[PDB]
Amino acid sequence: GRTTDPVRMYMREMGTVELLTREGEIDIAKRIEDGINQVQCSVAEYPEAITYLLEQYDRVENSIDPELAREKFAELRAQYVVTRDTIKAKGRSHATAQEEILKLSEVFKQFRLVPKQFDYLVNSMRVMMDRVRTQERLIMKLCVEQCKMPKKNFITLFTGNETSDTWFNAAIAMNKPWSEKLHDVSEEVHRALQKLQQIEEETGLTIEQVKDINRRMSIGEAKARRAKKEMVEANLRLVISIAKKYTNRGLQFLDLIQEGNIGLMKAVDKFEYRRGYKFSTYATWWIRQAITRSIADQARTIRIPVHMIETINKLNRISRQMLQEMGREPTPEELAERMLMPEDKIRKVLKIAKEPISMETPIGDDEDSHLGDFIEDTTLELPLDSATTESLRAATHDVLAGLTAREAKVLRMRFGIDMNTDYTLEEVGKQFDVTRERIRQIEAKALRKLRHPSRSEVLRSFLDD
Amino acid sequence: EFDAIKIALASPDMIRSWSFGEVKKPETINYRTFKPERDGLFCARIFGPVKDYECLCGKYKRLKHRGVICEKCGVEVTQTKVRRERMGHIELASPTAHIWFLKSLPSRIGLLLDMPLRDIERVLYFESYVVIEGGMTNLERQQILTEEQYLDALEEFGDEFDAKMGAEAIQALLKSMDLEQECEQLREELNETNSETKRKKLTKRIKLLEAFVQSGNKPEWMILTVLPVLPPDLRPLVPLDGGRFATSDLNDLYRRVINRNNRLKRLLDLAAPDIIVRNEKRMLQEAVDALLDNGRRGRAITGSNKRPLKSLADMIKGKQGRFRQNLLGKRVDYSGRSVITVGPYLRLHQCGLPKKMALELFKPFIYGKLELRGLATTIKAAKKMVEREEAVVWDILDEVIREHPVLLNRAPTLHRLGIQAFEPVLIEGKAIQLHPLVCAAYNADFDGDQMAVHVPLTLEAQLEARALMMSTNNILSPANGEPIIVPSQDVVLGLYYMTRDCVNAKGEGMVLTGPKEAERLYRSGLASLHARVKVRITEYEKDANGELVAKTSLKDTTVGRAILWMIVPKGLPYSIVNQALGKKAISKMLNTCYRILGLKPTVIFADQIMYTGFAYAARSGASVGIDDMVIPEKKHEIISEAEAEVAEIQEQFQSGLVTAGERYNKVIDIWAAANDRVSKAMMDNLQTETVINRDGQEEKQVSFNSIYMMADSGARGSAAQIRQLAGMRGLMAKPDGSIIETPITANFREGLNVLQYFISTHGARKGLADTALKTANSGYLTRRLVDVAQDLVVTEDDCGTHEGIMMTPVIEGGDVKEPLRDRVLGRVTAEDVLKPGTADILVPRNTLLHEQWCDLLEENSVDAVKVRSVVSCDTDFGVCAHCYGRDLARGHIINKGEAIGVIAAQSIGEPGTQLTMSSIQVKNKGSIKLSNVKSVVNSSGKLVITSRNTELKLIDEFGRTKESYKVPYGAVLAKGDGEQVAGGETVANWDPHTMPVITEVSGFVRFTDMIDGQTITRQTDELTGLSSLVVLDSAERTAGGKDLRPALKIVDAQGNDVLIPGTDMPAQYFLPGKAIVQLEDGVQISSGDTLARIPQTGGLPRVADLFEARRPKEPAILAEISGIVSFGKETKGKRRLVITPVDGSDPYEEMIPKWRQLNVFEGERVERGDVISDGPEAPHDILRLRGVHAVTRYIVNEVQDVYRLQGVKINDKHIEVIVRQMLRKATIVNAGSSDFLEGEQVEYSRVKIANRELEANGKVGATYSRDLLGITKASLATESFISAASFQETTRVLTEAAVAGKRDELRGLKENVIVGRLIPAGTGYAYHQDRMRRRAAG
Amino acid sequence: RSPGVFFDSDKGKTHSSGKVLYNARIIPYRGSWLDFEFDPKDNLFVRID
DNA sequence: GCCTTGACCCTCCCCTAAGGGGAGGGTTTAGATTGTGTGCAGTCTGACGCGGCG
Ligand code: 118
Ligand SMILES: [Mg+2]
Ligand SMILES: [Zn+2]
Ligand SMILES: [Zn+2]
Repeated sequence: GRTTDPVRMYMREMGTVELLTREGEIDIAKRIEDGINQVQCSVAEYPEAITYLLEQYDRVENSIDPELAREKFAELRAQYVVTRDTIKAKGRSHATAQEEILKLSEVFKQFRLVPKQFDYLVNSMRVMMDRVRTQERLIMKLCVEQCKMPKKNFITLFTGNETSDTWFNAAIAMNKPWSEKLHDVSEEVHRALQKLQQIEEETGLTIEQVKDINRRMSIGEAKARRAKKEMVEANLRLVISIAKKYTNRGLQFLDLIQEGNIGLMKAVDKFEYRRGYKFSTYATWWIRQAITRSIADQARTIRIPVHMIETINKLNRISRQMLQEMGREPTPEELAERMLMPEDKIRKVLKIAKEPISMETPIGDDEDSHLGDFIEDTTLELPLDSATTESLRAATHDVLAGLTAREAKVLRMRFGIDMNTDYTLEEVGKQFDVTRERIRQIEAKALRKLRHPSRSEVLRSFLDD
Repeated sequence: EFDAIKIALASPDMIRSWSFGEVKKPETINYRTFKPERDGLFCARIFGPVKDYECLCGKYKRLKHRGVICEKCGVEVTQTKVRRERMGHIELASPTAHIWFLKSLPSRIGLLLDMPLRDIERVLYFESYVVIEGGMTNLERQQILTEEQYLDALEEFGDEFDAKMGAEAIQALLKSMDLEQECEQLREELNETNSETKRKKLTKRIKLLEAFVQSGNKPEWMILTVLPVLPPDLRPLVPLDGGRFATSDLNDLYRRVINRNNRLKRLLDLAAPDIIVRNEKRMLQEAVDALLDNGRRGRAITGSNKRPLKSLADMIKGKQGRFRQNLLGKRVDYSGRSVITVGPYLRLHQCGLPKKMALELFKPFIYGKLELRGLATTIKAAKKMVEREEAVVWDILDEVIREHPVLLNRAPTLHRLGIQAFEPVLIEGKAIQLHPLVCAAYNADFDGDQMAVHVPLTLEAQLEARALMMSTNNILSPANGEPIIVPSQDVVLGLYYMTRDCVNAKGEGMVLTGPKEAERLYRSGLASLHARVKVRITEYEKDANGELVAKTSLKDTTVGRAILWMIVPKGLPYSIVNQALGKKAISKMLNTCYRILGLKPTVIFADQIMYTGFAYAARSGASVGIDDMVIPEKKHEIISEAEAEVAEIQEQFQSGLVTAGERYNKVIDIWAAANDRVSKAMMDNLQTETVINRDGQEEKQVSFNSIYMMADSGARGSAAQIRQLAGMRGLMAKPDGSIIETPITANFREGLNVLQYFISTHGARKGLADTALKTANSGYLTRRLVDVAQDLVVTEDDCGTHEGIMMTPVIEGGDVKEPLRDRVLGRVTAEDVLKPGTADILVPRNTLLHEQWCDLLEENSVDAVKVRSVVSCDTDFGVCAHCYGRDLARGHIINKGEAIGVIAAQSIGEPGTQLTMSSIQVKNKGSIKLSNVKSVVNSSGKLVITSRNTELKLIDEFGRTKESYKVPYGAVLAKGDGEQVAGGETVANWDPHTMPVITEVSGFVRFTDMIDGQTITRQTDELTGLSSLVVLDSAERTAGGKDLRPALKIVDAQGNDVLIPGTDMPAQYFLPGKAIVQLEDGVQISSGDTLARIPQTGGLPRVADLFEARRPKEPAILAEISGIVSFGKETKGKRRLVITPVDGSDPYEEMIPKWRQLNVFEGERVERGDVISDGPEAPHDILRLRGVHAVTRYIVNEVQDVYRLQGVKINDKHIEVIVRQMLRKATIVNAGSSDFLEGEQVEYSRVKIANRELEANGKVGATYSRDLLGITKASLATESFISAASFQETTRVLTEAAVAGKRDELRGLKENVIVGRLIPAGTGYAYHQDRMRRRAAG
Repeated sequence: RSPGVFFDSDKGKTHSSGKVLYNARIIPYRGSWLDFEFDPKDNLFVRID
C-alpha cells in the first residue's frame, strides 16, 4: 500500500466513520439500554435452577425510606407467586404464561444500569446451559468411533422430537446396513442421555424451550454489544485529540492512543443519556484517567509508586514559582519552609528522580569508546587471596596433627573444619556420651597447648590482617 | 570435549526446554532497597541468587544446605555465577514473523510459498485477506482479496471457503503445504520448461525444498510463538559512583515487548472492536522486529538521547561485534609498553629492559623464588618485601630473568618479522634499548616510536620462543630469499670512507708484512688510511672434501682494506674487500658469507661489521656546511637562454602563427630541456672536482665533498634531491594535474619567493593526503587475501604427478627483464630436461634446483624448463612438499605442516603501501626467426605474410631468444627469414596511421558486390583523379543498399573466382564500413598489392581488480570452437556472426555491435581461443577456452607487471597459492549415475574423490567445468559457516546456514582460534594428526 | 556552505554515452530542499528533499 | 588424670494499653471539546543482484 507506518495505517482505517449528532448518540444509547433489558426479560420465566431474586432482596438485608425499600419488592413477587402457578397447564409454553411473564417484563423495564449483580444471575444459567451442550457432545464422541451415519436426519429429529429413543426407529426405515452395525455400545449413548435426562429432572423442563428462548436471549446480548461497538467506533477522534498533549513523557504516540481507547470503552459503558449532558463531557474524564494512570505505571525503568510521583510533581511545581520569584534556585531549606515537611524528607525525595544512563554513551572525541568499556567486575577474588587461603588451610592441617586424634576430632567438630557443618556441645557429646562440661574442659586443654610458642609461630604468620 | 558445531531452527518446545520460568512483567528492581522484583526481568527466583549461597529473604545461608529451595522466596541456595547461564521465555498472545527469514533477500517465506514479497507484506499488516482453503468454489489457495470481495464471497458462498489475515494466515499456509509431493512435481515438470530463465529459479526452489526435507526442520517454525530471554548478567544494571545507574539497551527493548503483549491479553478479554485489536497486533509485530534487528523494516527506534537503540543483531556483526573484537583478538595479562631508544653495544640476541618494568612483569616468579630460599615465610610477607624494594629482591630478579626470552612487538604488524624474541639485559632508566640492526624488519626508528613487551610463561612457549622466533634465526626474508639485516646509514658511511683511496697520501709506497703492521702504522700517526701500499696477505679456499687450503701473495692495496681484512672469516676471497665499498657490496659480502659458510659465522660477521663501521664513521668527522652545496656558475646563463626562447615563442603567438595549445606544449619542453642542462652542469661540477697534485703536478680524482660522499655511498640521499638543494626545483603541477607554465628557478640554498612557495604547497598536501587514504585500501586488501588463503597447509610429501608449468624468461617490453635463473631457483623439475643436444640428463627428475644446478644450466644455454606448481597438485586438502619447493627463509625443502597461505597473503600485502595507486629496429646481431606465419612473395621483391598473430624473434650466438616482437597484419616484411642481420637495420615497415590488407594471388580485379545506391559513393578526388568504389560511414548510409557489404573481387581469365592453391576458396574478403579503397577498375594488380587499408591504470586498483576477477568493459571476443566463420541471419538489433565446423554441428551464433571492428573475414578458419576483435581479455573466457595454466600465467604476469615497475621483489609461488584458492569450485554438466544434479555447483575435491570411487568399481562418472570466483566471493562460499560468518555479512551466512541445517568440522586455523585450541599448523600439527587417527578408531 | 542557489553538473560520468548532466539546487538556512535536474533524453525533472 | 553435680550467666526474640504514622494499593470525577508535528533530516561512492516495465 506504499506505506509501512502504523500511525498512518491507523489514522486511515479510523477515518471511515462519521461523527454523530446529539440525537444520534441518544437513540444509540436508547437501544444499548433496551437490549440489556430484553435479556433481563428473557431470564424471567426460567425454572428455579436460576439464582432468581426470591431472597436477593433478603441477601443484601440516594437514601430511600426503609418502608419504601421493603414494600415495592412485594409487588413483583406478590404477582409472581400466583402467576407461575400455571407452569403445569398445557405443557411448558402456555400462552397465559407468556402474557403474564411479559407483564412481569412490563414491570422489569423500570430499571437501568447496575453492577455485575445482573451478570451473576445470567451466569446462573451459564454454568448450567453449556453443561447441557457439552453432555450431548459426549454421546457423539461415543457414536462416531463405532458407526458412520448421516448427521442431518439424526440431529434434525434429535432437535425435533426429544420424547424418547423412538426416533432411533427412524434410522432403520431406509433399510441400509448401517442401521444396527452398532454393537454393544448403545447403552453408553443411553448412559449419557440418561444422565442428561436426570439433569432434565432437576430442571423439570425440556431442552427445546430453554434453548428456544435462549435463541432470543442471545439476540439482546448481541444487540447491546453491536450498539456499544458503534458507539465506541464513532468517537476515536476524541481520544486522538486528547492524547496529543501527553507526548514526550516516556511513552510513544500509539501507546497513548491505545491507552485512551480502554478508557473510552468504559465511558461508553457508564453513560446515562437521561441526565441531559453530552457524551464528550462525561467521556473526557475516563480518557484522561486511563492515560494518566498508564504514564505513572510504565515509562520508567525503575518504577516509582503513585504517591511518590505526586510528591515529586508538587515539589517541582513549588520550585518553579520560587525560581521565578527569587531569581535563583532555592536551597532545600527554602523548599522545606514552604512545603512544610521535615528537611530530611526533602533531602530524601531529591535522589529518586534519576533515570539510568545507557552503556552505549560515547565518551570521547571518537565514537568507538563507550561508557560500558570502563566498568569493572567487583565480585572476583584476587589470586593472592586464593593462594593465602590454600596455604593457611595446609598450615592448619599440619598443626592439627601434633595432638591426639580423639582430641583433634573434637576441634574438627567444634569449628566445622573439613565437615559440612558446625556442631554444638551436646550433639558432639552425643557420640562421646561425655558430659556437657568435659567437652569445654578438653577444648580449654587444646587451645591452651596450641598457643605454646613451640607451635604458634607457624600460624601467627597469617594473622596480620 | 567435542568434535563439531551444529546450527538449525528452534521449535517452541526447544525454546521452552532451555528456560527456567516465564517473565511476566517489566519490573526490574525496587527503588528503595535495590532488590530484584518478583517475576520481572531481573527476578531471582527464575535466574538465580544475587549472593553466594544465600536466599533473598535471608532465612538460609552458610553452604550447609546446598540444594534446598527456600519456601518463602523460592530462591535456591547456590552460587551466583549461574546468573550468566539461565534463560527465560515470553509466551506471545499472537504469532509474529521472524524478520530474518522474511526480509533478508531472497526471502525464505516467499521462496517456500512462491509468493511475492508485496502480497506477504500486505497480508501481514491486516490490509488484505488471503485464501487458505478453496473448498468447492472458483477461489483457490493463496488468492488475495479485499474487504469488499471478502463480503461478496461470504454472502455468496458462505462457510466452504477460508480466508484469514495477519501472521496466523501465513502460519496456516506454511503449515498446510506438502514438501515431498511439491518437489517431485517440480522434478518431472521442469524438463519441458528447462529454459534458462526458469531453470535457475526452479533448481533453486528444488534445492531449498530438498534442504528442508532432509535437515529435519519444519517450515512453520519461521513464525514465532515463544520468545527467549537472555540471562541478566549479560545485560546488566549497575550502580556507578554517585548513586547513578547504568543499563544496557536490551532492557529498554524487552520492556516494550512485555507491556505491549500484556495490553493485548487485556483487550482480548474486554472483547473490544477489531479496529483496536488489529492496531495492537501491528504494534506487537513492530516491537519484536525492533528487538531482533532494529533498523531493518522501517525507522529505527531511538532512546531518550536521540540515538538508535542497539539490538541483538548489532552485538554480533560488524567491526565492533563479538567476532572481531573479542574472539579474534583480545587483551592480555603479563605485558607492557614503553618508548624505544638505541643501544649500540648489544649483541644480536639481546635487548635492554628497564628494572621497574621487569619487576612488575615477573612478580609471581619472584614470590615463588623468594619463598623457596626461605627468605620469606608466607606469600603475603614476600609481597611486602617486594613492595619495599630490599636488596635481595634485585638479586632474585637477576637469576629469574636468566635464560628467559621476551617477545617484542611494534604496530602495525605487516609481516611475521614484526614480532621477535630476545634475551633481556637489565638497565636503569625507563626506555627500552633495541639493537641497531633489527630496526629494518620492524620499520622502526627513534623519532618517538613505542614498543610492546610480552612474557611467555610455560615450558613449550619458552622452547618455541628460543627455536622459532629468536632474532638470530630470522636473517633471511620469507617473501624473497634475500638477507634482511643489511647495514643502513653509518656502518655504510664508515666502511666507505675507510676503503677509499687518494693520490699523494702520507706514507705512500711502503711495503708491509701483513694487516697487523698496517694497523700499527695507522694508530701511530705515520701512514694514512687512504695510502697506496703493498701488503703480503694469506687467504684460504676450499675445494677439498670440506677442508681449507691456504695461499699467500703480495697485493697492491690501501691501508684501510688491510685493516678491514682482519674481520673477514676464513674461506672468503680477498677480492671482496679490495673495492671501495657501498651498500650493495656489503649486501654481497653478507650473502656470499651465508652461502659458503652458514648461519653462525654470518651472525658474528654482521656484528663485527657494525662495530667497525660505527668506530670509523666517528673518527672520520663528517659534517655538513653551507659551502658544501655548490651551485654551478653557468646556471645564470642557461636561465636567460631559456627566457629569450620563451619570449620569441610568445611573439609568434601574438602575431597569429601558432595555436594556443601548441604554444603551451612548446614552452613546456623548452623549460624541461634547460632544467636538464642545469642539473647535469651541477652534477659534473661536484662529482670529481678535485685537482689534487702529485709528486710533480696536478691530476683529477673523485671528490671528498660530504654531500656527494653520503649520496654516492648509498647512506642517505639521491641525485633527485641534490638537484633541489643545488640545482633548480623545476615544474609544478596544479591540484588538477595540469602543469604550471613558469617553473621554479630557485633552490633551497638560495630561497624561494612567496609565490613559488605557495604553488609548491599544493603537491605537498596532495601527497600527504594520498598516503593516509591509501593505507586503508592496502589493509582491506590484505584482510581479504588472508581470509581466502588461511586454511592451506603443506599436508603430504609427494603427490606423484607429472604435470607442471613451462618457465622461460620474460623478454618483452625491451631487454630481458627477468632472467631464467631468478625463476627456477628453488623449484622442482617436472620432467627430465636435457641440454640442447639430446639425452643430456641432469636429473632423477625430482631435483631441487639449488645454485649449482642453476650455474650448470647457465654454462650451457637452455631457456625453458618444465617445473612443478601448486595449481597442478594432486593432493586434496593441502599441497605436497615437492610441488611447493624451497622454504624461502630457511634455504631447504619445505617442512610438512607449514602454514603457506598466511605467508603468501602477508608477503603480497606488505609492500602494497609503496604502489602508486612506426618501424621495428634491432639492437644486436643474430638470426631472425618467425612463428605462427603464412607467407607470400611481393611484387616489389619483398616478403609479405597473411598471418595476423605471428611472432618475430631474434636468435643469439647459441640459440637463446633475446628479443621478440609481433608485426601488424598486412605489413610488408622488408627482409625474409633465416637471416643473420646486424644491429641498426630495419626489418619491417608499417604505416603509423594506416595498415594495408593485401590480395591472395595475381588475378584480374572486378568491381562487383556493390551498386550505386549502396553504401558506396562515386566520390572521386577532384584534384588528383583517383577513385575506387569507396566504402562509407553510417552517416552516408543507405539502409536498402547494405544488402551486400561492398568488396571488389578477383577473377580468372574465366571471369569467375580465382583458384587458391590447396582449397576451393573464395579469394576475396568483404570489409566493414568506412574503408579507404582507391584501386582502379580495369587496371589490374599482382599478388600482394595494396587493395584496401586500415585507417585509425596501475597500482593498488589494478591488483585488487585482478584478484577480484572483474570483467573489463570492452572485452575481446574469442572463438568458441574451431570452424569456418561467416555472417549469420542478420537480425538487425545488432550484427550476427556464426562459425561452422567442417564436420560438426553449428547452433552457436551470437551478437556483435557494429562499433566492434571485426578482424576476421568470411573466408577465415579460426581455432579455439583466438580473438575476433581487440580489447582487454576476460579471465573467465581464458579459463573456459584455454586451460588452467593459461589463466594462471596471465594472472601472475599481470600482477608482477605492477610490482616490478616499482622495484618490489616478490617470488612467484605466493601468487600461485592465491590462484589455487580462487579455483576451488566446479559445475556439473552431465551427472551420469553420480548422485549430483545437472547444473549444481559443487566443491571440486568432492567431485574428484567421488569419481575416483565410482570409476574404481567399473562405473560411469560425472563431467564438469571449472569456475573462477573472486577472493571475496570465494571466502564466503567455503564449507564452514564459522569462518564465513566471522569474515563478512553475518546475517546472510547465519540465515542460510540455519535453514540449511549445516555443521562445522573445525579444520581451518580460524575455527580453532575462535574456540581456543591448538591450530593444525606448526608444532600443533602432530597433535591434530593423532586426534584424527582416533577418528578412525572411535 | 552559504545558503542560496548552486548550479552543478556531472561531467560525462553517470551515463555511458559520456554526456554531461546539469542540475540546480536551492538551499535555505532552515526549510526543505528543492532541486531541478536534466536526464539523458533532455527532460527537466524536480524533486523535494 | 576421666568424669559427674549444682550453680550461675549471656544473648535473642516476643509481650504488655490504646492507639499513631506511614507505605502502597483500590475507586470515581456529568457545561463542551472529535485527524500528529519537529520552527524534523534531507548529506558518500562503487559494485552487485533482482524485479518491473517496455
Ligand atoms: C491539567 C489539565 C487537566 C487536569 Sb483534570 C482535574 C484536576 C483536578 C480537579 C478537577 C479536574 C484530570 C482528570 C482526569 C485525570 C487526570 C486529570 C480535567 C478533566 C476533564 C476536563 C478538564 C480537565 C489537570 C491538570
Ligand atoms: Mg618512528
Ligand atoms: Zn529464602
Ligand atoms: Zn603435489
